[PDB]
Amino acid sequence: RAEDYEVLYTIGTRCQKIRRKSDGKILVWKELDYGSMTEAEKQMLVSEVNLLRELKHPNIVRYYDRIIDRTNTTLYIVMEYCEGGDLASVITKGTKERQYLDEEFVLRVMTQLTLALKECHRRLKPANVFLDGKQNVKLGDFGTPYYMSPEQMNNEKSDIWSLGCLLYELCALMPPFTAFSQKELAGKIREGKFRRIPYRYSDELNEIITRMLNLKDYHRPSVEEILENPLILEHHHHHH
Ligand SMILES: CN(C)CCCNS(=O)(=O)c1cccc(Nc2nc(OCC3CCCCC3)c3[nH]cnc3n2)c1
Repeated sequence: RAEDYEVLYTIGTRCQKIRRKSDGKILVWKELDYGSMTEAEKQMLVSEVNLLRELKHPNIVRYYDRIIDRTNTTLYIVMEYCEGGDLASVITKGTKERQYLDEEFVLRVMTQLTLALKECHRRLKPANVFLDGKQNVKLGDFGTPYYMSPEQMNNEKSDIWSLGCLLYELCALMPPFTAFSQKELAGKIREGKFRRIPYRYSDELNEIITRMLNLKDYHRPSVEEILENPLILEHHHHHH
């Protein structure tokens, strides 16, 4: 079945951009080497991939297929290609070009990732968030821990904290809590103090990101409360 696809190139490490021969459809696959995975593990692997095969949602990276080649003892997980790359590169680009992201773009990310989470909760970091060709935002996969919530370090509201951190970093081009060591990082996170996002961003956007970064999980907004915010409009949602 791997022969049904042509590898175009390796995106990163392997994650490869591929083309399906039957119709030219562009995809990616992740090549997993199960050559050392014991018989006991391979069950934990199969169930994991089958639950990854559960989420059909426009803001979640879509799973298409799984391929085994016992030749190289290699499993290929085939999924949607996201042409716009990851948010980390967008943050990098902004930093290097000394240019803050548009509030409209930040609102799109907030809206569509909240909907992804809403779906995940029913059934998080910049390198795991992808853009497609039409501004749409996609959650994938669904060493200093910049986004670790205070309760996790001492819960659906923990995801809200993490979304708060990501949106903050999209606005400020830096995370809300920074430190040279983990113990210092933990100190800062527990104190819950951070600079306002840049002043080009509205008080309203600052307020919701700040609410997501409340020290108390029960004071952070739910996904439903986030989506009720008057900032969030139809054009911020996914569009085919
Ligand atoms: C931190 N950043 C600098 C990352 C490195 C820089 N490349 S990049 O910015 O992601 C980039 C550029 C152009 C297209 C795409 N499209 C894409 N990439 C995936 O995974 C990449 C993989 C992530 C983990 C480690 C290895 C790489 C996809 N997975 C499912 N659909 C995918 N679509 C990505």
